[PDB]
Amino acid sequence: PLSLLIKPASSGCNLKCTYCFYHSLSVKSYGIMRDEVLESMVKRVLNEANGHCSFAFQGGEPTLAGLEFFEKLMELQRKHNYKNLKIYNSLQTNGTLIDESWAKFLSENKFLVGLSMDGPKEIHNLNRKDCCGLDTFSKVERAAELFKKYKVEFNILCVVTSNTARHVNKVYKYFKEKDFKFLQFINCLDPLYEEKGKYNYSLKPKDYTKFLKNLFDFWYEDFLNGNRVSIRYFDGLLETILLGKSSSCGMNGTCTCQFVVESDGSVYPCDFYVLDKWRLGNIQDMTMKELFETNKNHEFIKLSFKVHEECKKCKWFRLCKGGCRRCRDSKEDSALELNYYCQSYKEFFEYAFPRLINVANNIK
Ligand SMILES: C[S@@+](CC[C@H](N)C(=O)[O-])C[C@H]1O[C@@H](n2cnc3c(N)ncnc32)[C@H](O)[C@@H]1O
Ligand code: SF4
Ligand code: SF4
Ligand code: SF4
Ligand SMILES: [Cl-]
Ligand SMILES: [Cl-]
Repeated sequence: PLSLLIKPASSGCNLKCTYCFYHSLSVKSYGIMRDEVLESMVKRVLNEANGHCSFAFQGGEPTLAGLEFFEKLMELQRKHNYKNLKIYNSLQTNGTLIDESWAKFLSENKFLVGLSMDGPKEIHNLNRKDCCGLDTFSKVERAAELFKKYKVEFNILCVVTSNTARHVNKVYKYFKEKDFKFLQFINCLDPLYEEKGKYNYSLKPKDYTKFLKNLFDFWYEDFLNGNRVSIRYFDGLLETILLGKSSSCGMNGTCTCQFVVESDGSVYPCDFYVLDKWRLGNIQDMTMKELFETNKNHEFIKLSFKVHEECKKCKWFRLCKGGCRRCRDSKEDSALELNYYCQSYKEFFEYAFPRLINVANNIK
C-alpha cells in the first residue's frame, strides 16, 4: 500500500501559532497545489499502489486550498482508481475556516479529521492566535460542534508546551467535558537545530515528565471507573507491550518514508524534514519506488538505525526503543544523540509501568 502526506496549500496559513515552525509567515511556500500536480499525484498513486492507499492533507492550513480543491480530489480519485483500491482520506486542520459546507463534505466523503485544540480557552489562545493576533478558540469549538452535528469522524491534536505541563487538570477536564475521547498529545518541538529550551513555551524534559505523570494519573483513574479515553502515546505503548510493534511512527525506534508532498510536487521523507537536503525528487517525474530508493531516502532512514549506547543498557529499551529520531537530531550533519526526553521516559515508566501492564492485561 502507499501513504502520502500532502500540503495542498503548502506552508500557507491563516494563523501564526507561537511555537509553529511549519507556517510560511516568518518557511518556503509553493502556494496552492495546481490541478495538474494534484492529478499527476493521484493518477500515479492509484496506478502504482497495491491493496490500498492513503492521502493525508496537512500544511500549513490545508483548508486554504478551498473546498473546490477537495471536490476535485474526489473526482480525480474516482477517475483514476481503476484497480478499485480502498482509499483512506484524512485532513489535519486548525478548524477556523470550517463551516457547514466543509463539515458536509468531510462527512459524506468519509475523511478522518484531526482538529488542533490545545485545551480550554486561555490555554489554547496563549499560543494559537491568527495572523492579526486574534484569539481562535471559539472558532475551533465551532468546528468541533459542526463535526458533531454532521457526524465527522475526528480526533484532537493538542501541542504540549510548558504551560500544558502546569495545567494537565484543566486540559484533561476540558476534553472530558466536551466528550472528546480520541486525543493525541504532541510534544512541542523547538525549531530544528536551534538550542533547545529557549522559548517561554519550550517543553523541557522536566516539564514533559510532569505532564506524562499527571496525564497518566487522570487517564488511569478513568480506566478504573470504566471510562475509556484513547490517548495515542499510551495506545502505542500498549501496542508495543502486546504486539512488539506500534502503528505510530516514532515509537518503533527507526524512521519510515512518509512521502510528504509539497504543493509543487516535491517529496520529502518526513513532515519534520521538509528541507532541501532531504528533497527526494518530484512526484510528477518519479515513481514512488524511485523516490523510496533514492540515496537521500536511504540515508534518511539508515541514519535512524543507530542505537545510543545508553539505550543498549536500558531496562526500558524494548518499550521505548529510543523514541522519535526528530528528538535525537541535535545538530545538522551530526550523528544522532540520545533522545532529548530520555529522562522523561525513564521517570514516567518508573511511575506508570505496572499500571500500564494492568491495562494491557485487561484489554487482552
Ligand atoms: C503543522 S499543523 C498543520 C495542520 C493545521 N494547520 C493544524 O494546525 O492542525 C499539524 C500539527 O502540528 C502541530 N505543531 C505545530 N507546531 C508544532 C511544534 N513546534 N511541535 C509539535 N507540534 C507542532 C500543530 O499544532 C498541529 O497539531
Ligand atoms: S494553524 Fe497549524 S500550520 Fe498554521 S500556524 Fe498554527 S499549527 Fe502552524
Ligand atoms: S523523525 Fe520521527 S516521525 Fe519522522 S520518520 Fe523518523 S521516527 Fe517517524
Ligand atoms: S528511556 Fe532513554 S535510555 Fe531508555 S531506551 Fe528510551 S531513550 Fe534510550
Ligand atoms: Cl476565543
Ligand atoms: Cl498522545
